[PDB]
Formats: sequence, C-alpha cells, structure tokens
Amino acid sequence: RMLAAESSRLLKALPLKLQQTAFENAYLKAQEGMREMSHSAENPETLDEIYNRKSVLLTLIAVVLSCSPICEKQALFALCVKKVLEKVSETFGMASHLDYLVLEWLFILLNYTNIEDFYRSCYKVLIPHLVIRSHFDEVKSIQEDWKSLLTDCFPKILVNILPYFAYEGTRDSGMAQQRETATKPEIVVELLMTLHEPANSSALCDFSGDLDPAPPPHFPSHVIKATAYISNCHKTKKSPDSYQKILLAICEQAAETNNVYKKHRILKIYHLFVSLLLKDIKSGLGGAWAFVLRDVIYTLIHYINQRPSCIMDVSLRSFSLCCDLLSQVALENHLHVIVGTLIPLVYEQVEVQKQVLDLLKYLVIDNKDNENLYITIKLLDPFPDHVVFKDLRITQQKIKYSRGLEEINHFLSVSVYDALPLTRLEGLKDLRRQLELHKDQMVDIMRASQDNPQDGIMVKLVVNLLQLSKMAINHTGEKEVLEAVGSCLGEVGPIDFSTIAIQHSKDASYTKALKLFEDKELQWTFIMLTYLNNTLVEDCVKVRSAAVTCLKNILATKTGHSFWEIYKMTTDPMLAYLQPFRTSPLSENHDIWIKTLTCAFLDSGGTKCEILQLLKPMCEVKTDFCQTVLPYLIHDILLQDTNESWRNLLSTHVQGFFTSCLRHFSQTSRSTTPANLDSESEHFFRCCLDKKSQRTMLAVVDYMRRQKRPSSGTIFNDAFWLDLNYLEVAKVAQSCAAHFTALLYAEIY
Repeated sequence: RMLAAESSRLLKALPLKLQQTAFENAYLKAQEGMREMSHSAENPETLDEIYNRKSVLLTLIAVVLSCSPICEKQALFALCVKKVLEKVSETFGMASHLDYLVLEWLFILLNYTNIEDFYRSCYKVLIPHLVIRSHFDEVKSIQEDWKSLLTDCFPKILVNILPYFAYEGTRDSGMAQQRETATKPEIVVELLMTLHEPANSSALCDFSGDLDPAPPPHFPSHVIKATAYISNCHKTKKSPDSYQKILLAICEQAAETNNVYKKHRILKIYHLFVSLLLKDIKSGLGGAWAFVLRDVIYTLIHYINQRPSCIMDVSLRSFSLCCDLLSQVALENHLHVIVGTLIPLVYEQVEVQKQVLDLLKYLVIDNKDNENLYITIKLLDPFPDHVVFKDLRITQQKIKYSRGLEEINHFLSVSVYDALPLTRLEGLKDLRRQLELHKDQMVDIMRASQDNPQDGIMVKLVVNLLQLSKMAINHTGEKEVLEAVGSCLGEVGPIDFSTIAIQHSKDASYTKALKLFEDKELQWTFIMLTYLNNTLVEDCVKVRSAAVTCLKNILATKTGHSFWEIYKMTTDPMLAYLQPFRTSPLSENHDIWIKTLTCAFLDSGGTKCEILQLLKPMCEVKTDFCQTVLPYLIHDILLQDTNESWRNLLSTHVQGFFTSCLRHFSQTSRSTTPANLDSESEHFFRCCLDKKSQRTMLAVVDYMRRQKRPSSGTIFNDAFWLDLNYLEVAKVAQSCAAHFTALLYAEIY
C-alpha cells in the first residue's frame, strides 16, 4: 500500500514505491520465513525488482550463500500463473524447478514446456514430483490430498514403476514441504576499553539519507551488519513421518526391502548430502535436516537387522560422522546417545571408543543434560559386557570422570584399571594402549606423570634395555606429540611436558612405521593388493562427505575382478565387513600419447607452488592416460576428487604401475619427467614436502618400482624403475634431509 502510495517525486516514488519497497525488502531480508519470494515475485510483478536490486540483494546472497535463497526460494518459487509470475529469473537468475513444477498433473501444463527444454525431461523430473506425488500419494494415505493424489494417480500413465524401483532418490526429502514446510587491564589501558553506554550517548545525511534511500546502501549494510554469539542454538535445536512411513506399503515397505538391499548407503550418503549446505541450520535447515536426520536416524533407527545387514557401521560410521558432525559442534546429539542404545548393535567396536572418545570430547565440556546424556552414554558405557574393549579404551574416562563424574567413569575406569593395578609396562602398555583414538586424549600424561611417579621400573625399563624398541613409546608419545601438532591444545605439549622424565633413552637414531595389518594385508599380492591397500586407502575414507564420492568409485572398485580379489580379500578385513556389506567386472578406456603428460613435468614439477598444483599435475598424472590398471582409472576421477596426495600416494604406485605399464615411455619420459623433480632441486628452488611427496615416489621406486624389471642390485631393478639420479635425489634427499632415506637415497646415490 505505502508502495502503491507511490520525476523527482517518481524518483521519490522510486524511493517511496520502490526504494521503500527495497527498504521493505531489508526486513523480508531481515527476519525469517522471509517469503519475499512472494515479495520478489511482486517485486518483479510490481517491477519493484527492476532496480537490479538483486545486486543490492546480492548482499543478502552474500549474507546467504550465493543464490542460496534463490535456490531456497524454489519452494516458494514453486509456490509462486504464480509461477508465470515466478518466471522472472529463468534466464534472470531449470529442470528440477520443472521437476518441482512437474505437479501440473495432480500435467502437460508442465509437460508442454518440457519439450521447450526437451520432451524426454519426463525422465528428468521423474522422481522429484513423483516424490511430491508420492508425497501426495503418501498424502493420499491421509483426503483432499488424495484428490490431487488421485489426480496424481492419473499422472501414472507413464512407465516409471520400473524407475520406481530406482526410486527413493528423494525418499524422505520432503519431510517439511508436505509436513511443516520450512517450519521455523593495563592493556585495556594500552589497548582499549569497550564503549557501550553513554560513551554511546556521546554520539547531514542529505544526499546521505538520499544515498541511504539511493544505493539502498545502509539497510542491507544494516541487514548485513547484524550478520554475533557462539551459542547452543542447535543444542537448543511436520508429520509426514506417518506419510513417510505410509507409502512404503505401496510396494510393501521396499524401504524395509532396500534397507540392506539398496543398503540405503546412497540414501545414507544422500542423507549426508542432504545435510550439506545449511546455514539455516540453527534450528533450521540443517537443524531441521538434523531433526530430519535425527528422525531419519530415528527412522533408520527402526531396522534391527537389514540396516546392520546393509552394514550397521556403514551406517553407524555415519553416526560417527554424525558424531563427527556432532563433534563438528545438537542436544539432538542425544539421539546418537539414544542410538547408543544400539543393543542389537551390542557387539559394536571402538568406533564406539572413538565415539566414546568423541563422547569424552564433550565430557566436561558438555552441558549438564548433554553431560547427563553423556553420563547416560557413560551409563550406557557402565554396561558390563565386552568390558575389556571398554577397559581398553577406558583410560581417559577416569580423567574424564575425574574432570567431573569424579569416580563415575574413574571407578569404572578404575574398575577397568582394576583389571589389575599393573603399571610399569602395563601403563606403558596402557600407553601402548594409549594408541587408539584422535587428537586429544590428553589424559594419561597425568597418568604418565602418575606413572612417572613410579620410577622404579625405569630399572625395568633399564632392564628392558636388551631390546630394539619401546622407549619409542616415547617416540610414540613423540609421534603422538607430533600427532595433532597443528591441532589445538598445545597443553598437550605441556602434557608432553609430563614426558620430562626423559632424555635418557638409546639404541636408535630415528622413528618407525606401522600397519602390520598392511603387512598382514601384504598377504595380498598384485597391485590389486595395492588396490586392496588402496582399498584401505579407500577404507581410509571412513571419512567424509564429498569425499563421499569415491564410495561409488569404491563400489566401482567393487568390480568382480577386484571383487574377486576382494572376495579373496573378503576373508580377512574388518572394515571390509562394512564394505562388502556396503560395496560388493568393469570397463576400461584408450588413449593416444604416452607423451601426453610429458611437458607437464614442468607442472608435474609442480613448478608453481600449491602442489595441489603438482597434484593437479598429479591429476595430470591421472590425466596422463593409460591403464596398467583400470583400477587405477577406477579412482582416477574420485582420485582427482581425493586428497590428491592420498591419491598421489598411489600415483607413484600408479606411476610404478604406470612405470610397470610404461615400456619405453616413462622409461624415456621419466628420464625427462623425473629429471624435473631432479631439476626441481635446481638453484635451491622452492618445492615442499610434496617435493617430499615427489620424492616419496622414490619409495615406491625404492619399494614398489623397486620391483621394476627386477634386478640384483634392486637398485638395478629400481634403476630399472629409475630415471635414476639419486645423486640428484641426494640433494632432494638432502632437501628431504631425512637421512635414512636420504642416506639410502644417497647410498643409492
């Protein structure tokens, strides 16, 4: 109206009809449920959007993610000839929108313009409104919904019941839209004092207030200004659930059927992918999706068998990821704690500990209820069975309890530590048993100091001196110290400073490696083993979304040739249990130039820094195209997606395989190509530690491509591997400075 209330006065009508409406946007821009999509539609509909206010609005898309609201608007953009009214941005900002728009049937009113993109987009929309239809169909399980849902039953002329087997892409996505849619000192002398009061009151805009009305500068600046506390909000923070529960019966609970069958992993993956972007999350989209997840979890929480039969951890690790997400912090965490009912899961593994660790992460950090919810998990912890496993992880809990809780875990941990009052090695073992989890355990340094308090068995440690190892438990501690170095809590260093009973050990210069399991895994042979290792490297993702991708490549890696070895390898491994549960015969491609990547030895030089650049050049290696293994190619994309070093680690093995592939090619090319890395030494150039990585490939040469055309000096074999100046590598080795290698590389040199 006040806009409808409105030359210089049309410029003022611009101020009064428009810039006020623009000002009016800032409030829609301000609060919530903005639904300025209606306004924005009206803004276009009134031509009140005509200012390139989107530019002004970009500040909100700045306050937001970019066109995130534009995306977010879709629900209302859908709700918005309201859509012909909504039509403004199709160029000015479509298939999913069409899929969102696909609801004309409940038809061709949508599908007319389908051809206007393509008439076969009926595929392109197939699930998404079918979801809305399924929603309506699930809503048909409730009325006037069934009307449009009957009107949707009409849409069903097409053949997609087969694609309905492909369905549940969207499965639960629609929880809101049907059901509660979008439902929300001397330094202070040296530095300053804060100024709040009447120093506040201790406090022209002609063109200014015009530049206020013009530019719409201030109110977005205002609206952007308020964009200021770290609170708890999700700690502080719709029954399609019935309908969600409902339409399963249409196929008779194919959700239950797919549960192990589709494994839901994709959906689980989606469930993560679902969560992905939300800053609305406060209670909102994520906290909504969280609840949705929490529900979806609770929903997932239904299945006793098929879900663990998909895999419980291939699920539950998501809970860990959720825990990670939880760690990434929400009182909703208690659902996990609730999920930590998990009695049919009662066999659950140190992911539990890791979780318990993650649990302990908040332990005293928590809010009392959460802390109670923790204490609950701690009482869930208090459950007796598999106590050793508990006793295994138990250690910090005492300290954690001690932090409280005081005996609560402690007495239990004591009870765990009452497995026996053994220390010297035992604590050492406990320190050896301190080897489990992620960044800050932080506890047993005290215990170590407490261990330190018993110094007698240092004599035993002395008496222990017959051997080749275990002071390096210190080194482990050092490694542990080295571990999480870049992370927070330097107090670890002070914790490490509880290692100060110190300096006296002996009988090695340097550090040591790990993963006898890999050596156990070294039972596996062909670089399929390296794959099986890479499978570990795959299993090295338990990790995270958008790293989530290669899980396909993993499932892609699950190809029978692989899977056979995997089946062969389906004897031993623990995560594999999740994997052949989760994942578990493939294809290959051609190329032209073995010379394709040749000059990239400059870029493969990672000549430029950010060896992600060289890792791009490592992608460039993946880009260098031939298959020793397609299994190489198998990740090669998700590899490029991967942590490239993590990938590029194999890239050497790949390169080794590529060497193993390369006949004269790298044999020639590596002469040049490696010469770059060799040349990378030049003039004291700058390459770091991917330089070492670049070096590290030598290890594969020193080991994997040590196998190359094998020869008696395996040097010769590695020379067979090698473009072979270790004399060159020496400088690198010297640059690497890490002598045992270097000297070896030198000894090689």
